[PDB]
Amino acid sequence: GRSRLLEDFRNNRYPNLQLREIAGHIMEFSQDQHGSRFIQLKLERATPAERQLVFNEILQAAYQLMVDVFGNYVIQKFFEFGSLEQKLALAERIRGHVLSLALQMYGCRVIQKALEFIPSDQQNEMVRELDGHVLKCVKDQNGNHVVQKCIECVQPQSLQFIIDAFKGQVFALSTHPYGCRVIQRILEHCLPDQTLPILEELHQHTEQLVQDQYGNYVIQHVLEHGRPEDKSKIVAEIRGNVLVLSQHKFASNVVEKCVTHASRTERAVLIDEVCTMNDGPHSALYTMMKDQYANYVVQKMIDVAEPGQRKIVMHKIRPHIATLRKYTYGKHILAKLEKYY
RNA sequence: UGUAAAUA
Repeated sequence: GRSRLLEDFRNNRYPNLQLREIAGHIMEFSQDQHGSRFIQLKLERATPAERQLVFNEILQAAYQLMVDVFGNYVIQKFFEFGSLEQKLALAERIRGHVLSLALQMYGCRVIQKALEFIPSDQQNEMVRELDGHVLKCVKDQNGNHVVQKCIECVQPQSLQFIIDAFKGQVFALSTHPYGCRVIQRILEHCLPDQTLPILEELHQHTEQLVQDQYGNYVIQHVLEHGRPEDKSKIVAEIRGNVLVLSQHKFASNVVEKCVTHASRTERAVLIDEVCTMNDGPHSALYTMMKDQYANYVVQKMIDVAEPGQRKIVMHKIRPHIATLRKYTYGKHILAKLEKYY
């Protein structure tokens, strides 16, 4: 199976092997773990000539290396460190196989690297090959990385077909493990005409989203990167429920982002909500203090409050200081207090 | 003291 040259090479019988010396053997070395490493080592610091010898032997069977556990790296190097004519020629090799490669464990790495390095003409061609399979890729463990890369590298206007697919399914997709990632990429890179319809569906399901294992990240993302108007719509869903949400494993992360990225007014009102609100005998603030998740919200409130309001929070915390020691998470608030005293 | 992505 292995040629004598590859066999002997593996037994380390060529300590000084040069790229030039494996002529006629590139495909086989490429498909071998050490040989492939060999080729990659030798490529970054190889003359364009030596690079072209290697290329002549991988072009025709390029696909075969794209979907091979060791061969895909050799192809990728050509997309990075290759030449503007070698990259184009490999794009040709991918043509008609974009879908199949984007779902492939190894090919999808080649599709990704190619999108970063090819011209927009070749990008827009790769993209269009996913026309009709947007959701299949978004949900696939390889494909969703390719769709993310498209959104990051390709002109937003050529991505309109992905948006079309997401319309009406934003809630479902935001609660999906890969879809929430793709949603986040769309908010970062897409045009208003595209992000707006998607933001409308997010606002419509904020309540459910903030408590969802994956949805909470999409809402956090908006708070961290969104327009003030989108932030405020979200902040308005949290107001009235600060105490409850801050005790939730997922939504508590969102409440924190609210506290952190809300406008001054919105922030003051959120912190005041639990300074003023009672939970039975004592403040909401106090119940939060003892909670495995809420204590983090309390601390974040202490962090970002305006100095005058920090005083208010301190005053509410002060009377419980001794009894805080008895509670597992209360203890952690004590730690935060040292800072401020 | 608390939550999410892929190859030797």
